Amino acid sequence: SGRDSLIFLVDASKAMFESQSEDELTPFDMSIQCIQSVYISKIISSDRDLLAVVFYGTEKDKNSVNFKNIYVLQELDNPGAKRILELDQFKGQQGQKRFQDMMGHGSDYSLSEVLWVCANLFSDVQFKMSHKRIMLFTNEDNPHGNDSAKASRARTKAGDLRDTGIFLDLMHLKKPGGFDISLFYRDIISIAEDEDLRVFEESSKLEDLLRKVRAKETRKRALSRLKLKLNKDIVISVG
Amino acid sequence: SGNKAAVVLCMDVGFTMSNSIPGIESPFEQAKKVITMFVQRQVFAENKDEIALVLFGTDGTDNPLSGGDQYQNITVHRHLMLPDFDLLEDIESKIQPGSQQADFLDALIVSMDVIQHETIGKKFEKRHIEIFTDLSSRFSKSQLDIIIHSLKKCDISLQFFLPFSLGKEDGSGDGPFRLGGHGPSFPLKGITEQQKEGLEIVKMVMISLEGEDGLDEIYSFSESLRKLCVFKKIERHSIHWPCRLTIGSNLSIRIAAYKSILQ
DNA sequence: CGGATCGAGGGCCCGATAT
DNA sequence: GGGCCCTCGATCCG
DNA sequence: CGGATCGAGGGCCCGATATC
DNA sequence: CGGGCCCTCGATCCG
DNA sequence: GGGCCCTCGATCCG
Repeated sequence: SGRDSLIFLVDASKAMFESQSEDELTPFDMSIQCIQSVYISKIISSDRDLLAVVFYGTEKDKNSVNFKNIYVLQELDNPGAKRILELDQFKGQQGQKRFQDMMGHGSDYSLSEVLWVCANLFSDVQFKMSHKRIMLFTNEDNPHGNDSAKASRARTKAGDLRDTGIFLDLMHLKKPGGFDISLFYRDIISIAEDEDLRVFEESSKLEDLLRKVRAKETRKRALSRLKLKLNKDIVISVG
Repeated sequence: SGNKAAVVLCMDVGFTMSNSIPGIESPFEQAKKVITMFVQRQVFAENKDEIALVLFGTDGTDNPLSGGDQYQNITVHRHLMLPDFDLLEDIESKIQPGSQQADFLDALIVSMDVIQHETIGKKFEKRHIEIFTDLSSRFSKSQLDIIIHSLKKCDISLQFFLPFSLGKEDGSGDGPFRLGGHGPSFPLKGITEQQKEGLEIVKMVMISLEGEDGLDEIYSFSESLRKLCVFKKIERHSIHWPCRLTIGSNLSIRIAAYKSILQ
């Protein structure tokens, strides 16, 4: 048995605050509401999952090793009423204003450093982490397309995370002209070792984001492991 | 239309580099003099080449690999970019000797990470690392096999610079010492069993990369100052032009000649 | 109420070309 | 600059 | 005591050159 | 847009 | 009295 660790990484770039000329919430608004919904569901269900909320691309930086433009809003800890109340301050069009006022936005970031802080966040947990998972909410299909060094360093640190046992799942948000995995996110995200590649589409509605997030939310938990005996000699094992 | 190359100078700044032998300038000042000579040529001739500077054994840690408690006494003073006057001023006086000691192979790995990440796209034609150390610091042989593999796969050449010169293979390698002079340019007995062990590892690595003649790429700071070996790996082909050697009639050897010697 | 046709788009070779 | 090719638009009949 | 000479300037052809 | 060439000046000494 | 329903408590596996 063990407690699962889940870290929510949210992009705070200029593109995230644009409601792509539609009635849908801005990708940032979609993310904040999705995170809140997960927190409440985690409280309702009886599951020892530890959650965290980290932002990148903000002017104000608050983190363990003082990396520029990385704000760790919530450390890895159990979900609480006070935590959901803190996220509610960013929910909505009025909440976006509250976010821009508390911390900046659209600042130059470095994805390599972002994953370093996140990995360092799992480092500081004492109880056995059964599953380590990072969910990146972003609408930038090719970040650091201009900066070659930041892009390669990020690819390297993503590899270091996968070799550690940390799962990297993409929550790509509405982007003008579609979201391309081939530009970025194709190799960084952790794919199933037994292929199963190219599995999800870009999220446009909150209901869709919530359904993808909650699908990879909790690791399959088998109620029982039994023997399926076809015949006295032919016996397969099923969960 | 020109020969570009990514050069990373990996300088040992450990306390032991500040340890000085009577009459002889401390290996820290010696390495500093060699680095300044190199950067000066690249700066004033205005050659299009980017230079990075990594220092190992510094008191602090500013390195991308510092995560994990690893490489905590290696500082990337200059990232891969075209050298400028600010860099020369920093080398001349801003950079001061540190109190810690680092693993020279660990520093080599930091330099390799700089080349691997800042060289993306065929922007640079040649890749080169120049290590400046005394080998007095202890080190670990753990990833040497990987270091050699990554150097080959990335096509990066190496060059070592020590306070002492390679003793003659058999016999021969102590009075006055003059930096840059011919002959007595290193204490014959100053080598420490720790330096000897480091040297044997240096030898093996150079041979593994460039074969038997790789050992010729290990210089002493003194001799390095009175040679152009520091540019050897970034040295530009002499400009050649084609012609025909015409013997008579009907015989015409197609040739291509270049200026062997030119002031 | 489709064909046939005709502008005006698009992308590779090649003598003058500042380099 | 020359040949090439494709895609629409404008012109008429079934 | 002006020539002779040699460093370090200046000006014309010619393969790569973005150009129709 | 460069590379080799060659000449013209300018500064230094000897006849 | 009979069916219904909900809330704990005691029993075992992951």
